[PDB]
Amino acid sequence: LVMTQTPATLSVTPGDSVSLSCRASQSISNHLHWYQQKSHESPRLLIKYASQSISGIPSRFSGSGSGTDFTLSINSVETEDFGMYFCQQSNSWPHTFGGGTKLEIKRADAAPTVSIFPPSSEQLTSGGASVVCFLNNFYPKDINVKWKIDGSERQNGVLNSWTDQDSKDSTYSMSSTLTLTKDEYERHNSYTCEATHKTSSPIVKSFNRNE
Amino acid sequence: EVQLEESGGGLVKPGGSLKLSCAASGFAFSSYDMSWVRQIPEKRLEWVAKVSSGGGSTYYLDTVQGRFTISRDNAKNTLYLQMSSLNSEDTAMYYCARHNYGSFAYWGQGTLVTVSAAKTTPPSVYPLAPGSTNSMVTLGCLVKGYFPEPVTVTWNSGSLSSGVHTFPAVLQSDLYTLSSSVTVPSSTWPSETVTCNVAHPASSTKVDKKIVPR
Amino acid sequence: FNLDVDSPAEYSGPEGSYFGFAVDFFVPSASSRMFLLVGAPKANTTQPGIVEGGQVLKCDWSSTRRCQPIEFDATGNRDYAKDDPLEFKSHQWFGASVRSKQDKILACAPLYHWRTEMKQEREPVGTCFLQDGTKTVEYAPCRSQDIDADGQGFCQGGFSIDFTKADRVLLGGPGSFYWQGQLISDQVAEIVSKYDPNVYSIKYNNQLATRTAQAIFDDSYLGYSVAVGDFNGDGIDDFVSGVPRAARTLGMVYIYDGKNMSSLYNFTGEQMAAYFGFSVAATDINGDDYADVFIGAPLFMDRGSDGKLQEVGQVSVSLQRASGDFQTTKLNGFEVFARFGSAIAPLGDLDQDGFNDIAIAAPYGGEDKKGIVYIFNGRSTGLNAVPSQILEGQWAARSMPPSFGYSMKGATDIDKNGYPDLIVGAFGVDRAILYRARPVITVNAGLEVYPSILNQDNKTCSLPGTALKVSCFNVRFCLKADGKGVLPRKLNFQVELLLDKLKQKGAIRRALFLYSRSPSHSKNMTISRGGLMQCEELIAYLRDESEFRDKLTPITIFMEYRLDYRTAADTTGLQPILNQFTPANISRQAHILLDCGEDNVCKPKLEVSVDSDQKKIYIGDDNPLTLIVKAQNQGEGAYEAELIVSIPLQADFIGVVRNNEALARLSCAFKTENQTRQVVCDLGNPMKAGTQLLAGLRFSVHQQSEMDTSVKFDLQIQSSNLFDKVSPVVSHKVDLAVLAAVEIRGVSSPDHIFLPIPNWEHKENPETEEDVGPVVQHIYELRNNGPSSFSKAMLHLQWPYKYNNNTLLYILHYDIDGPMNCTSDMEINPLRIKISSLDIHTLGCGVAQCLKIVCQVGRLDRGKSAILYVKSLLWTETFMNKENQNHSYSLKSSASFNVIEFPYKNLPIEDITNSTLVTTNVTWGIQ
Amino acid sequence: GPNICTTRGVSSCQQCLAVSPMCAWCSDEALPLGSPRCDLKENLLKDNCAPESIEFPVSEARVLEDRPLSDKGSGDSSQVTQVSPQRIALRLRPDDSKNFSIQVRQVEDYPVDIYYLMDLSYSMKDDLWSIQNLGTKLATQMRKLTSNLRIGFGAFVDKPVSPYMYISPPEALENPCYDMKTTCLPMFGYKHVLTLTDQVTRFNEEVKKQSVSRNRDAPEGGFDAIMQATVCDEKIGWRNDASHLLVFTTDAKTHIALDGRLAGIVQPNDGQCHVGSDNHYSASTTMDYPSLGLMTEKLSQKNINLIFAVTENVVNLYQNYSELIPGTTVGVLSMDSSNVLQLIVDAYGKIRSKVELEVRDLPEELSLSFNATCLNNEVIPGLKSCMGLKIGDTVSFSIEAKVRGCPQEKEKSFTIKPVGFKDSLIVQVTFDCDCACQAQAEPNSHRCNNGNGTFECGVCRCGPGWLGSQCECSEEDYRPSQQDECSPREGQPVCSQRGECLCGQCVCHSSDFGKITGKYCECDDFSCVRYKGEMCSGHGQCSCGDCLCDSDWTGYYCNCTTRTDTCMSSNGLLCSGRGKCECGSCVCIQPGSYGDTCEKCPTCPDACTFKKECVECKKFDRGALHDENTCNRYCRDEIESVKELKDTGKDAVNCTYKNEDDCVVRFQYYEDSSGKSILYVVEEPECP
Repeated sequence: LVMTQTPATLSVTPGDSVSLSCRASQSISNHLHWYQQKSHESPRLLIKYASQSISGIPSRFSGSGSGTDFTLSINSVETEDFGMYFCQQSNSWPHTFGGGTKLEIKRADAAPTVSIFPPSSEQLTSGGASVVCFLNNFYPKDINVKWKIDGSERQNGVLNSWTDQDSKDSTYSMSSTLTLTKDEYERHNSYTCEATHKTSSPIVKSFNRNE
Repeated sequence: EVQLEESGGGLVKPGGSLKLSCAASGFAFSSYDMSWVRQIPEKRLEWVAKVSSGGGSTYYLDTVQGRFTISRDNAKNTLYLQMSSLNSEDTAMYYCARHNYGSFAYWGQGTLVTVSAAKTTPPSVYPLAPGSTNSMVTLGCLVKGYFPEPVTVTWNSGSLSSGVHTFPAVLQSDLYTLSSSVTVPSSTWPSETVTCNVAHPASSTKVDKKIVPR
Repeated sequence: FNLDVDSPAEYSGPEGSYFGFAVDFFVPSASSRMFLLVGAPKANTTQPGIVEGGQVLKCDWSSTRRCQPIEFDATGNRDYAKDDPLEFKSHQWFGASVRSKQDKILACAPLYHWRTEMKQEREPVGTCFLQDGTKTVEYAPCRSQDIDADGQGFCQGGFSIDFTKADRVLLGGPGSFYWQGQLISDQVAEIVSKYDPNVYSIKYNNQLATRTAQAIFDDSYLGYSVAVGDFNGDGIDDFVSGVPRAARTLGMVYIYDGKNMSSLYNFTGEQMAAYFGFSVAATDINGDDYADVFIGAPLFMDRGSDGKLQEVGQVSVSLQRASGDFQTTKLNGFEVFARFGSAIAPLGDLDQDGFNDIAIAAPYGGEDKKGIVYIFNGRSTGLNAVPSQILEGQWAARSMPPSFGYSMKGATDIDKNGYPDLIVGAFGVDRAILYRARPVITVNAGLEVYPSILNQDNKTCSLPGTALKVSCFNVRFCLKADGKGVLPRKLNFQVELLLDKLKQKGAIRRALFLYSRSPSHSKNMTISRGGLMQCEELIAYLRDESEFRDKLTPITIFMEYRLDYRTAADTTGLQPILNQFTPANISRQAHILLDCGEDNVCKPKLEVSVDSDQKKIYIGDDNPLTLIVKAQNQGEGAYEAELIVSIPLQADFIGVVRNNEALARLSCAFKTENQTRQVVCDLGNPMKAGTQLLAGLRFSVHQQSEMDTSVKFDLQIQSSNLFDKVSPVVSHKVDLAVLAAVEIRGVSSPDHIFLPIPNWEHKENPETEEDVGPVVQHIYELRNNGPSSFSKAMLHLQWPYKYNNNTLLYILHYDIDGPMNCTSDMEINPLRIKISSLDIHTLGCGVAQCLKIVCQVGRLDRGKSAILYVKSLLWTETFMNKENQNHSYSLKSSASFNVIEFPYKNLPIEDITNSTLVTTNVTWGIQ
Repeated sequence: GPNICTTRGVSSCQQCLAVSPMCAWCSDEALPLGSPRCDLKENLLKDNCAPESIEFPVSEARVLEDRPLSDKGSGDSSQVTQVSPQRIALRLRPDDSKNFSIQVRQVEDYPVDIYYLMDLSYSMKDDLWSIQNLGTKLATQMRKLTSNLRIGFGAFVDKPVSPYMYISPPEALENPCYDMKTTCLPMFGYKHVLTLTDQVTRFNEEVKKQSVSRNRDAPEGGFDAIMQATVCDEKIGWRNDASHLLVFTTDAKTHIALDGRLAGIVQPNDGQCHVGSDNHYSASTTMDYPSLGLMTEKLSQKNINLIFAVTENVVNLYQNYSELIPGTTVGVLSMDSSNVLQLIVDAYGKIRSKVELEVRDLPEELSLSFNATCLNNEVIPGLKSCMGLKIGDTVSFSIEAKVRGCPQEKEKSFTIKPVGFKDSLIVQVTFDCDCACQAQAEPNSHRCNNGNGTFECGVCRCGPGWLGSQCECSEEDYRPSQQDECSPREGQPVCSQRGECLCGQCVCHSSDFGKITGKYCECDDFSCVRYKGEMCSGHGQCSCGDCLCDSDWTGYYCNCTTRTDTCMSSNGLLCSGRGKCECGSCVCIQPGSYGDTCEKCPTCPDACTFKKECVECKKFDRGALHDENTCNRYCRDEIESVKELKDTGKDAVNCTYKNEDDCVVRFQYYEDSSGKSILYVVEEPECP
C-alpha cells in the first residue's frame, strides 16, 4: 500500500479555505486518520476514521471520503493552522502515512533585517574563519542569498538554514554562514552578504577585513 | 490527562544495538495498544511497531522485522523498543504513541536516535559581534562542529527570550553547525552583558559565551 | 366484545418512520385532556446532523388526529469536539419503546450509542429521554466506565419498559454483560433531580440492577420485555423480566424483588426458539387483587392433529397463589405464522364486571396477514381462552405488513364511559389504532302466561270484529335495561312476539292474537335507568275446535329482542351493546287441558325409581356407571315433563344410552346452573297418563381422591303443571371400592452363568471383580396394576447364601428406588467388594442359609413401579467344588410382598400378597 | 325393503345419496310414488326400476398414470422414478371411501446434490485449511452410494449490523483482526460461492481461496444461511432429479427469529430468496431470522434435507432444533473437520433409511388413513413412515381416502409424496353426490299434477304450503284421513315423539337447538354421546346421532387421534418397537415394559438375551430373525468376530449363550462407539 498525499505545500491567506487529498492504492474502507504537526512538537490526531473529529479540535477541520479517496478540508484558515498535515491508513499491515502537506500562512510582504558578522578572534586562533549573515523577519520565504569576496561570487563553504514560520508574526528568518580557512580569509579585504528579495534591488551588508 | 515520555535515544555505531523506553501515566496502560512511530530526516512519518494491550500480539514494519523487538511491562507502565543490527536508515526521532482503534490518539515528545560511525564531538562556540548604530543591535553565537544532534541555546540563561532566533542545525560532513541571533536595544549593549548559553547533552558539555564589542 | 372496529380513532404519521412500534397513554394531573403516545423509531427530525433518530409523538384523541413530537430535545449530537458526537442520536430507534405515568413521558432508544472519553468505541448502551412537564432529562444508568460488552456498553437499554406503582422506572437492557442482559431500575425523581448534563456517567443512590451472571447465561437477553406487579406478596411492585434465550434458548422469565435484584420466581418455556419472554405482562385476571404473569412466546411450535409443528405463538399463563405455587394454562394462536405471543397487554375490565383482563396480539395472522388481536374476559379461575371478539388490521402491507398488536396498551378509560380501549400499534403501516369500548347492557326479559293451561270452552274474550266469543289467554312482556358506566338513561328495545313458532312452518296456525288476528305482534319499548321492569300484555285466541285437530302439542310463546343503536347511542357514535352472555330468545309453553277429570285440573302422579346395572366404582380410574331410570305417570298427564338428576361433577355424564331397544330414547342435556351439576332428559312435553319412560343414564366416575364410600345420584321427574309438579326423590347410591392388584416380577440380568470364565482364579483374599467372579443383578419389582394407590407395603427378599458352609452370592450393592428403604439382618458386602462401575441342584433359601432383606415400600401411585435391585458377585471358591468335579446349580432367591395400608381409610381393604422366584442357571457348558 | 333412506332420503334426491351408499332412486315415473322409495338399489330394481333411471352412482378407485418404478439412479432418459402410481383418479360418494397404495423405493444409485455451507467465523480458519482436501475426497467416497454427485459451497458470518458485527465502533472493524497482528474479513450475512458442480475438484480450490471474518455476538447467522441455501434453487444448483443435502458446518450456537430485535430488525421473514447477482443475501440487514416453522416448511416442501456438521460442545442445541425441524439429521464434527467426509456419508445413509409421506393441500372434509408396511407383509396403522430401510429396499403404504358429508363440487389435488423425494402421487378427487335428475329438473310451479310445487327425479315434490302425498292438504285441515305408515310396525305414536304425521310424510314442528331430518322425524342433530361435556368432544359432526369424525380423528366420541408423534419414541420407533399404539398412547407389552413409549423395563432380561439373537442370525444363520427374514434390517449393529474378548475397560457387556451345536459362544456388546453399537463375537466358541 502507498499513500499519495497532495498538494505537498500550501500557501493560505487567513480567512481563505483549503483542502488536502489522500489517495490509497487499494480500498481502505473508512480506516483513514488525519494528523497535524506544528514546529518542535509531536503529531496530533485531528480527525479519526475519515470523518470523526476528536474533542478540542475545531469544527473548521472536516474529514471526508471512503475507500480510495479522502479529503481534509479547513474552513477559514487561522494563523495557528500553520504546520504539517498527515494522513494515515489503518486497514492493512504495515500502517502507512502520506507524504504530508506543509501548510503555510500568507501575510504581508516583509523585507529582511540583514546583519553581517566577521570571524571572532577565538575562531581565527584555531585556524578557521566563518563569516555569518542573519536575515530576519521576512515574508515570503523565497530569498536569494549570495556571498561576494572582493566582489566575486562564492559558493564553496556557504551553508544556509531557514527557521520554520514564526507562530506570532508568520515571518521567516534565515542564516547564511560562509566558512573558509584563516589563511584564505586573510587574502581578501571585502566580505559582502547580498539578499535578493521581493519588496525591492538587493540588500547588501559588508565588512572590510582592512577596517 | 495522558502522559507519554520516551527516553534512551542517542548515537549508536552502525551494526549496533540500543534500547528505547517510554514511561506512561494518566491512563489504564494495560487497557490500550502501544505503538512506535519514527520521523525520518525528510520529515516523513513511518510506523515501526505495535504491541497489543496484553502484550500478546506484536506487529513490525517489514524492513524492521527480525532486528527490532517491541515489548511492554504493564505493571511498570513502561513500553520498550530494543533495536539491534542498526543501519543509517534507522536514524530518526522515535515517538511512542497510544492507540484509539488504528489511530495514534496520543503521542510522546520524541527521543532522537542517530545511527553513524562519526564520533561524539562537543561544539566550539563563537561570538558574533558587530564590526566597529541604530535603536537596536543584533548579536549572536555560532555553534560549530558538534555531533550528534541536539543542541540547546538560551541567552542570559533564559532571561532574554525576545529577539531570539535559533536556526536549525546544518550537517556538513559528520558535523553539525547552528547559529543563534538576539536583537537587543542599542542603549543596553555593551552596557549590559549578553551571554550565549550552549548545552550539548550527548557530551555533557555546557558553554557560556559572553558577547564583547570588537 | 364491546370493542368496536367500526369507528376506531385511527392515528398515523409520516411513511417509513414505523409509527406504531410502541404505544402509550398520557394522562397528566394538569388537565381533563389526555393524549395517546405513538413511537416512531426511524423518524427524521430537526436535530441537525441526525437521521433516523426516531421520535415519539403525542396525539389528542378528541378528533384533532394530528400527532406532534414531544420536545425531548431539538439539538444535534452532544459535542465534545465540534461536530463529533459524544452520543450518536442517529439510527437509534427512538419510539421503539414508549411509556408514561401522569405528567412524565419516558421514551426509549435501544440503539442509542455512546462515545466514552476513555476509548474510541461506539457502544450500544441504549438510553431514554424523560419529558417532565417542560423539563428534559437524559436517563442512561447503562452509560458508565463499564465501556464494552463485558460491561454495560452493550446494555441496549430500551427494548422493554415499565413503571412501578408510585414512581420507579424499569429499563430493560438485554445486551448487557455479553447479552446476558440486565434490568435497570431507578426512581424517576432521583433521575430528574441528580442529573448533570456535563457528566454522562451519573450514578444514582437508589439505582438497582441485575448483577453480572455466569457465562452460563451468555446471550439470554434479560431486558427484551418487562412488566410489574405484586408478586412477592405486598409492598413495592416487583419486576417481571423476560429473558427469551435463557434455559438453552427455551427462554425464562425472572421475577426480581422490586427493592433488590435477586430472583424471587423463575418460569420457563417448553420449546426451543419459542422465545418465552418476548412479551411479558402482568394483571390480576381473577379479580382477587394479585397480579399473574402472562408470557408470550411468539415462535411457539404447537402440534396439530396430523403431528405437524405449527408456528402459532403461545401465551403461557402462570396464575398466582398465596404460596407462590403458580398454576398454569396455555393460550395458543390458531393460524400458522400468526405469532400470538407477540404482545400481551392490559385491557382492564372490558365489561366493568370486576375482572381485570388482557388482549393478545397475533400480528402476522389473517388472510392478507394484517394482524389479529384477541379479546376475552377474565374469570375467577383464569382467562377465557376463546376470543369473544377480535380487532383486525384494515391496511395492506406497503412492503412489510402492519403487524397489528405488535405493541399494545390499554386499561384506560379515554372517553366518558368507564370501559377501557385498546391502543393497538401497527408499525409496518406507520400506524396505531384506538379501539374504543362500548357500554354494556344486561337485559333481563321475561315472558309469562297467566292461563298457562287452556280450556277451549271458556269463550270469554270478544273478537272485535264479530258477535262471537273467544277462548283466550294473557301473554306478558317485561324488560330490565341494566347497565354500568355512562349510557343514555332511556334505552330503546325492539321486541317481537311470536305465537305458535313451531306450527307456522307449514302447519296449521293453532293460535293467533285477538286484535291483530295474526300469530305476531311487535313494539318499540322505552326502558329507562335499569330495574324499571315495565310491561305490555297481549291476549291470544285459541283457534276454533271445529277446524284444528291438535290437543296435546304445546303452544309456544316466544320473545325476540334487539337492543337498538342510533336511538340508544351517544353523540360520539358510541352505540351500546348488550352483554355477550345475555340471550335475546325468551319463552314460555302453554298447554291445552286434556283429561283432568270433571274438575278440569291436571293432577299428575309422578314417581321415579332406578335399577343399577353396575354396583361398584373402583377407586382411581374412570369407571363407567349406567343407571336405568324409570319415570312413571300413575295419575293424570303432565305439562313439560322432564327428568332431573343431581350429579356430582366427578361423575361425568355421557348421555342416554342408545344401545338397548327396551329403553326409550330420551334427548338429554348437561348443564351447570347456579351452584349445581345436572343432567336433564326430555320425557316429551305433552305427557299423557300411563306413559312409562325408561332410559339409561351413562356416567364415567373419576373420583380418584380419598372420597366417600359410595357415589350418590338424586333423581326426580317434574313438570310445569297446575298440581303436584315434582315427584319424590329417589336417592341412589353406588358403592365405591379399593382394587389394588399388585404384580410381583423379577429377573436375573443374565439368565445363566458358565463356569469356565477366562482368567478366573482363586485368591486367599480376592480383590476387584476379576478375583471374585461374575456380577449378577437381580431385579425385583412391585407394580400397581389395580386403580387404587396405596400408602404402605413391604417387599421381602430371601437371598440364598450359605450352601453347607459355602458363601455363594455376595451382595455388592442394593440399588433401591421409589419410596423404598431396605433393612438387613446379616452384614451386606462382608467381602468388601469395592467394585461399583456398573438339595444339591436347587440352591434355594430352604437349602442355603439366606440373608433376610426387608424393604419398606411407601406410598405408590397406580402404574408405579417399586424397584429393588440386588447387585452381587458369584465367588469362585463356592462354585468350584473340591470334593467331586461339580454340579449344575439353580441359584434361587425369593421376593414376597404384602400391601398393608391404603389412604382409602373408610373403604374395605384387603391385603395384597404374592411372590416371585428369580433364578440363574450356573453350568459348565464344556466338559 | 325399507332400509335407512326409506325415511331419511325420500324428501330429496341429494339427501338419499348423502345418507347411504346402498340407496338408489328411480325416475321417469318408473315407480310413480308406487309405495317404496329410496330403500336399497336392489329393492327398487326388483320393484320395476331395473332400467338405468335408478340414479345409482358408485365410488371408484382408478389410476390415471403408473410409470414403473426404477431400479437405478443413473438410468436416465426416461425419468428415474422413485414411486409407483403417478396420477390417481378418486371418485367419492358422501360418507364413503376408497383404497389405494403408495409404493416407495429407496432407489439405488440415486444422484446426490450436496452443498457445503460453512461457518466463516475466525475459529474456523484451520477448518478452511483442512477442507482443502475435500470435494475430491468427499465425492470419491460417495461414488459408492451413487455414480453421480455434485458439490457446491457457501458461507455465513452473521448479519452485518450494529449488535452482531463488531458495530464498526471505529473503522478498524471494517476489515477486522487488526487487534491481533492479523487480518480477516468483514461481516456479510450469507454468501454463495460455488454452485453445485460435477467438477468437484473446483471445491478444493474454492475453499483454499476463502478466509474468515469477525463476530462479536457468539450466535451464528446460520439460520438465514440455511434458509437461503434451502430456498435459492437457481443459484445453489439443485437439480430436481437428485437428493439435496445441505451441509451446515459450525462451531457455534445459532441466532433465531425475533432475536434480531436487537439490531432493529423486526421485519418478518417470508421464507423467500434474497440472494442477488453478487451471490449475496441483500436482506441481511433488514429481514429477521427464519423460524423453525419456516425452515421446516420450506425444506419439506422443496425436498431439502439438512445435515448438521456441528462440533461437540453445541450439539445439544442442534439436536433439539432438529426435533423441531423434522426430516433433518445432526452429527458430531471434529475440530479439524477431517470427518466431514464420513459425517456426510453416514448422514446420507441415515437420511435414506427413513421413508415418510406427507400430503400437501389436503382439504378439511377428507381423511387419509395410513397403514405402513414396514416389514414383510405386516402393516402398522397410524403411520406416515417406516424406519430401518437400506438403499434398494421398498416401503408399501396402504391408504384409505374417506369423505365426510358432501363437500363442494370442485376437483381437488391431493399430493401424496415421500419427504425428500421429487416424485409424488397426485390424487384427483371429485364428489358424486348429485343425482343427474337433480339437474335435469324443471319445477315450474305446475307439473305436480294439479298444484304448485317442485319436481325432481321422476316424481313431484310439493314443498311447504302444498305438501301432501302428491299435491294436497296445504295446511293440514284435509289431514283427518289417509292414515299411512307414519311409524315402524304401526306402534301408533303420532311420529316418534318429536313430530306429527302430515299426509304421508311427517312434519317436525321442533325448531330448537338443531335440526330434524327424515320422513319420521328420525334424525336428531343434537342427540349424541358426550365425551367431556360436549358431543364427541367437538371433533366431528352428528347425523341422526351418528358422529361423523373430522380429519385425523376416530371413535364414537371422536376421542382417538390417528396421530402417533405422541406415542413415538426418541429412536423414531412407535412404542420403541416394543408395544402397541392406541388412542395416541401405548399398550404395555407382556415382558413388563412401561411408560408412554415402553421406555423402562426393569424385570426385562438383560440385553445379552436380545443381542445374541442378532449374532445367532447375522453370523450363525439361526434364530427368529433368520426364519422371519428380518435380521438384515432389524440388526443395524456392527458385528465383528474376534479371537479374544479383551479387557477393554469400557462399557462392554459380557454376553453368553449355548447354541444348537452344544457350543458356548461369548461376545461383548459395546455401547457408544462414537454413537454406534459394536459386537465382538469370539471366533472360537467352546464345545465338548
